Amino acid sequence: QHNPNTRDGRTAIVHLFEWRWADIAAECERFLGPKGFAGVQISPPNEHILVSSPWRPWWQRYQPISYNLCSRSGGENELRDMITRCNNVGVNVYVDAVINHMCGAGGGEGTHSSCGSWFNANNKDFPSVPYSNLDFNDGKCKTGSGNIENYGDPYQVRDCRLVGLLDLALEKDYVRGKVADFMNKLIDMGVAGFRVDACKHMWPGDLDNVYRRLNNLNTKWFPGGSRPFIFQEVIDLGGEPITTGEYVGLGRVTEFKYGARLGELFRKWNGQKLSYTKNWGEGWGFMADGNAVVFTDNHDNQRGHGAGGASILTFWDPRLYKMAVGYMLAHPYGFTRVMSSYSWDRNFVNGKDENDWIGPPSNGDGSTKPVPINPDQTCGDGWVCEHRWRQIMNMVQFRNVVNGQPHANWWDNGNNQVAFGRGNRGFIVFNNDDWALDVTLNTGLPGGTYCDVISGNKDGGSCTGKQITVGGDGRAHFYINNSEEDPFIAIHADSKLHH
Ligand SMILES: [Ca+2]
Ligand SMILES: [Cl-]
Repeated sequence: QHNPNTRDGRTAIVHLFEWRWADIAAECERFLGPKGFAGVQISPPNEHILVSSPWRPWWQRYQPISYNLCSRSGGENELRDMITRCNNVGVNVYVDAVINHMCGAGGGEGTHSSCGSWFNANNKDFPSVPYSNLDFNDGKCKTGSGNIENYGDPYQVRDCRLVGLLDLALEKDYVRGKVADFMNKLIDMGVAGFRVDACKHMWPGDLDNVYRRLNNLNTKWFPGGSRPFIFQEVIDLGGEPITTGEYVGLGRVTEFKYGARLGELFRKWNGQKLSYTKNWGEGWGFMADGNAVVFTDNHDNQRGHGAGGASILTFWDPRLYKMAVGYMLAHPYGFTRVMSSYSWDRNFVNGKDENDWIGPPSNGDGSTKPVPINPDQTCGDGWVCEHRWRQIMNMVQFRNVVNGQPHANWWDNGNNQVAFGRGNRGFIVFNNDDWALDVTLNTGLPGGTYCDVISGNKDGGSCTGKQITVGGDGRAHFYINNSEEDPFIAIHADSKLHH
């Protein structure tokens, strides 16, 4: 279950946070397949509440109502059509699985649900599953409020309510059964794996019992004996009584130290310097490489009040962001996931974004808009589409090209200019200092003229952007002025030219 099940040598996945199924499938066919992406993570596809105050926030999709497959992104039929079209062009589908809980205790009752089901969160009644009062952890929690009040306490964190969300009693064979039927339903459709939401809050005991109930993947696209990929949301930045160690044997875990630490590096906070990152990865106390899923930001912390808070980097800070994501994609550590966000009117009041609840671009009526493609291959309507940025999609290719090659040929100027290679397949160079980068380096690469994929690509027998001359000895001179709008350069075997 640590195996991502990627095909065709592809190596990375995007979180198309909040996209409609119909949009994802189109994007699969037109872009993801062609451009070498290994797969998509999609927002929770189950039925969920519709919050009205505030108006239809992104976070409503993390308050399930039933396991019926109709959500903000689409219906069961759209869903199946997407998996299929994405699969047919080799892009896997990973599902965000919300199973720690149902909706909030004060969810009230009525038919305000993504399917228009009826339900009564006051009596803990969810007829569509069905679930009922006895399927919840109330008796097990001993907090005054019945919410998690202290994270120093490992029992609270599993058995109490996460900020008020009704905590499923996952020791119960009935509940374990229900959840698995859900995940199996998805797997049967051709889903490749899961991002299990909220894992810090469930017992590894209960998790294993579920994971063991899951079928092998659909042999329509996946070899026999393939298992669902599992990666788990656990936040651990040190000092936590709860560590990723407890989950790491059940499947992969999110390494939140990765983005947090990487952010303060390119920001240069607390006298952290890029040069320090030669032993980046396990060296830095990150978990074991084969257990890790790594990313710069996710939907939570890109709103500045999650793991890493202020130090996390987002499309809001393009220049640093591109370098950070490029670094991540070049480095061998972890299994990498690129963010794909939408924007919204940020409103900071005492350093908190009072608008961080805002959902995706959408028609009033709270249904989400499609994703329009601009002719120069970017996205309209408030969809950001970082995954479509030249400096990103090209590093996604870079990672495919160099896949497997060792970290090699490290260099640094003692400060915030560094470079490294991956085998003899690729070399990357960063300049995050306040003066120019100016050196000859052993790239470890075959001699020739390579195209800098950051500033463009190889097209025909020429470079659309910068280009770089590697001597037969593999030495190459780099000049990156700190003025440069993208102060880093990358080249690789597939960006080389004929003799
Ligand atoms: Ca729980
Ligand atoms: Cl995550």
